[PDB]
Amino acid sequence: GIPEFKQKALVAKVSQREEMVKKCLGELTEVCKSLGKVFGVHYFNIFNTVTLKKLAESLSSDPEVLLQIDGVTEDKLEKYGAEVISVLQKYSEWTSPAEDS
Repeated sequence: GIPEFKQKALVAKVSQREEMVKKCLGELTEVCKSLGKVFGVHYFNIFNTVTLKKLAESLSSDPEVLLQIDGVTEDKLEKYGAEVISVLQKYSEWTSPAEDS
């Protein structure tokens, strides 16, 4: 009934997100490695190249969204999700407008 338009805090469109998704690729790398040394598995064992880019290109920390990722499964989102998403939560705040707390 009462839709919201004109956003809240306008600022850039196709520029800040590009640099945000890239950072996700790096940050996720760390968490991934840390997860391997603990789960007795290799870095690549956590997420594949296609996965790392996915979590970034989207920049959204979601369980269902990250599940549809290439290579990611219910076991990866339930085990690593708690970690990988821990680093993606930040993007969820950067992707959406406004920033209150």
